[PDB]
Amino acid sequence: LAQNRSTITYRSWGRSLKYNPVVIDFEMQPIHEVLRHTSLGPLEAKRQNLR
Amino acid sequence: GVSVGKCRGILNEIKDRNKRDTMVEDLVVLVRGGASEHITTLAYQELPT
Repeated sequence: LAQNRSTITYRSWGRSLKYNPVVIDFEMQPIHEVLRHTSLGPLEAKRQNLR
Repeated sequence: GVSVGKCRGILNEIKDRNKRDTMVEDLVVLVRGGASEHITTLAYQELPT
């Protein structure tokens, strides 16, 4: 479908997207921001060190 | 006898022509709503009908 230029391939393209959906875009946050939101509680020292 | 003839000629001509023209056309679609193969066929970027 990349080399293809007609709308006939659009049906199979949508079907492939149904079977195997790719990741188009996504928001992100630093890896040290998730350690604060853990069940382990306070991790300020390790969080600052990793930052 | 004395006789002397003087003749002088000069010619100049320049012609110039220039033409430029451009035409740009664009078309954008926006569809929201539909997950089945119907919207997949409708999502064809290639005729707004």
